[PDB]
Amino acid sequence: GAMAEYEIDEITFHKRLGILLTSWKNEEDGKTLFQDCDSILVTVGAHDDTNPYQKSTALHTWLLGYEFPSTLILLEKHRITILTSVNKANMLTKLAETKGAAADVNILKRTKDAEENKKLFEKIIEYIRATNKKVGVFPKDKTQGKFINEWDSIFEPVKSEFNLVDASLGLAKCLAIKDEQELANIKGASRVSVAVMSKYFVDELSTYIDQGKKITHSKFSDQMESLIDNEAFFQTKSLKLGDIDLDQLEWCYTPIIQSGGSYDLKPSAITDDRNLHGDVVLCSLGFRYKSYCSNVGRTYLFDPDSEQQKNYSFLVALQKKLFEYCRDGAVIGDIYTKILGLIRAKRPDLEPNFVRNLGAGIGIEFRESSLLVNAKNPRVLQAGMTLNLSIGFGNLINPHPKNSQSKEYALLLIDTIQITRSDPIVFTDSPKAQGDISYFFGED
Repeated sequence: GAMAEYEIDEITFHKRLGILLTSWKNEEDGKTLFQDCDSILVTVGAHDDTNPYQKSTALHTWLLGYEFPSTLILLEKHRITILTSVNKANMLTKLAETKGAAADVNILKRTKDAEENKKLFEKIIEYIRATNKKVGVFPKDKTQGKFINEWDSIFEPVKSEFNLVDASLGLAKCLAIKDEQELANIKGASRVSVAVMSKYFVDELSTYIDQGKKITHSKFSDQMESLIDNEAFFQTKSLKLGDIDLDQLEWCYTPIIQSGGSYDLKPSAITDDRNLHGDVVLCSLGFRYKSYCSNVGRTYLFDPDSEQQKNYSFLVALQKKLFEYCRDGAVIGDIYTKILGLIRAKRPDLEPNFVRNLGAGIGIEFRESSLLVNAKNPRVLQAGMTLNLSIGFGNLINPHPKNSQSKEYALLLIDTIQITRSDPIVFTDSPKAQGDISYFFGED
């Protein structure tokens, strides 16, 4: 029931494994990003739809094309060992004698005998001892279950024999540069996001406000989210989505909706239970296509006043300059500082209101934290990277409000972009001029 077809792509597995190995075997990277490990240990437990974003599961998606629950990988420079169930293992078997192999492929099959299975785990420990005993791990990852429990039973008592180190960033560097298929996936996701936004959301939003509909943000948000189960919606032709495999579509997160003078410009914002107010309305939404993430976010103004329109137009102008700065060879922290600098030159008054970062990288993971766009990031943008770019202003105080009105507002723009050898590609682009996103009572 709902049994899928899996095409394990042996070519892409070795291409990508080799990218990883080349960097690990680089003296610099090996010392810096991989912290001088001789092995990388990666485990994935039972499926947990509670954290969809992990280095561990991203590794799976990147190497194998899919997440394999309850499996263990031990990467070595000369060999990759994957320990899984017989049925999963048989799928991976084709990786083991490809002519274009990047490494030895060592597949260990879990059976139905506890003791044998234990012997398999014990092999892993033995491989590690034969090394410098520095083991690369992804420390922020968390997993759980039966498989994991067995592994712990075996590893934890012998674990002090080893030196566990963070090789997180060596993977990050690999994942950061997207190939042609990956970019395609992210563009697809982006296309769905912006279509839902431009078409479903703005429609709902505008009629609600118009028709004085009393709806909570959470209600509305949940309404949006439930849209995914309505495939009729995605076949709407005006949505030029005809080429999207709807069965490979998911939400990145629960859409964030905000109004009525209470805002949170962090992607971790949870949509409250307060009623939608027709003043300044923020929306963030993103889809995940074939396991690649996207994000879009927009501001809508209802009967905005002059200073509100001015601030919103300045944000648009700022984001434009942001795109322009996002080019191959640019230092990330310079980009932030240059934007801050534009504020101080033209709208210094706005500086206390300015976001502390401008988002981060995006791909398999919703957030590639190595590519956090803040002042301190010394990393350099390269062609083929993808960014989930966020820019905005918070706690903007309304000067003169009659008391049927919100004291404060915020402004936000998010788009997903690809770094090129020139100007970036803004996959999630849509008209965002004040006139596009402004509504005036009486239908103006």
